[PDB]
Amino acid sequence: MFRVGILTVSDKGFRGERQDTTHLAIREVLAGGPFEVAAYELVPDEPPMIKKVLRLWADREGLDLILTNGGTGLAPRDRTPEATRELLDREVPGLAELMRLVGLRKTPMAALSRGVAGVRGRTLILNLPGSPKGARESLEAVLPVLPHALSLVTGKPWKEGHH
Amino acid sequence: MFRVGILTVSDKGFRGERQDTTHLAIREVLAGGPFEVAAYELVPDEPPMIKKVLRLWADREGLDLILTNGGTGLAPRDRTPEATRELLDREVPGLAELMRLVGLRKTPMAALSRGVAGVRGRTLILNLPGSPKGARESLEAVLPVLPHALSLVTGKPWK
Amino acid sequence: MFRVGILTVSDKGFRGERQDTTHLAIREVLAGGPFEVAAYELVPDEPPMIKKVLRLWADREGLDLILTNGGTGLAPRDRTPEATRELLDREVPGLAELMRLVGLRKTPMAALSRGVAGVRGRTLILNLPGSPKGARESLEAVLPVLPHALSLVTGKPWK
Repeated sequence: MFRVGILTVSDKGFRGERQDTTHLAIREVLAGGPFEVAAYELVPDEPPMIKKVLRLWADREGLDLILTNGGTGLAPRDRTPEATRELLDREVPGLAELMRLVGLRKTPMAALSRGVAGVRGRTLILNLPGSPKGARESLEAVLPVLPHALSLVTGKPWKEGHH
Repeated sequence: MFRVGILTVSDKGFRGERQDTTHLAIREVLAGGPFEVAAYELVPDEPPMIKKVLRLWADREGLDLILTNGGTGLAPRDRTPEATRELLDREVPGLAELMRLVGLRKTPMAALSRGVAGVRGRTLILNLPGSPKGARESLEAVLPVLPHALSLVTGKPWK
Repeated sequence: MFRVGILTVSDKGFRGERQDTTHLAIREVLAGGPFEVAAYELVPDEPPMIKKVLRLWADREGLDLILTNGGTGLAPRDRTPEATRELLDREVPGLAELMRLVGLRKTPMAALSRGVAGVRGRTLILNLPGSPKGARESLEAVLPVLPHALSLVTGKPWK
């Protein structure tokens, strides 16, 4: 059982009424697995602010997994990967590759995500794309090895079954 | 559409030891697509010369896409990736992975290409392998998402 | 005929808790190929000790290929990638990708290996995962292009 934080990165999340549907898509993928969503926040497309939350969640809250979504595109404003890399002690390129659906012949556009994956302290951090469909496919691609990955990073155990 | 620059990097080709037929393969791949070759150049495996052309096409000419080919192997002098990375604002690893044909059941020689992919200003730059065959397969691998990637980097639309 | 060094990185094996059977799997994969294992070493998950052997084999022994196994995972003690990367003149990301078995329909546990691949001087170095299964499967993935890669890196010819 691993504590997960979902961070939705966009300035559009501070412009009034809209339901964060990507957040919901992510929860669905995790449903049933050794995961418990212990945090959820919206943050602007401002590296300083993204880093403050990631820093807080890893260093103080001690979350096991942080799934950010959005800001990984080719647009000059998408700087989630850069902001994240600067906070990582080491990266896990294999997970970044899985999120791009490399060699799966599933969704070609998924290859454009610059999202990174890495560890800070005892917290695994993955940058998922910003659309509901994108975040969903990228997370489902890593799901099979996510519990094993988290057990190594966090040193915490997990049970193979329904939760 | 998008203006493209093709930069062939080869010591042998530059010194006239052999002819460049790779650009010919690249042109065919682009034919029929929202691309138009605005420039072509041949330089040796020398970072200083590779960069001069990259800066020129991106900063002066403002080309939308730069496709280099060659100098991405494991040979000591193959230094196109290093030269290119020095000029990029940010990289797009997904495209570099596509050019290495990652995922094929049969381990490809393409995996030996150290080519990178990235953005400088509003120009997308891709390092394709130097062989005609290699450059073709690598370019075809990215073609499906090339137009969209370019629209995102340049801001220009296509049809 | 390329000279190979096998470096096993394992706290347990170094402590003598359980013997190294991974080198056996590696040797079997290379059997029948233009390879001769000239050196074997066993060290714990300690960067200084890992670097010491890598420098000795690349700089003093002149080995052509170094295959390390172990210490590439996500556990806090796994630092083979860091220790290795810092000694490389250049990286060959395509080989690191092949070792992660990227592209399998079923997400592989190999995706959790942070092992790198690169060149130091005229020596090609690859970080394989630590289990017999892990090292075996990752090495089989790169085997098809290994002789070619070494010929380019070492300058030594190969049919």
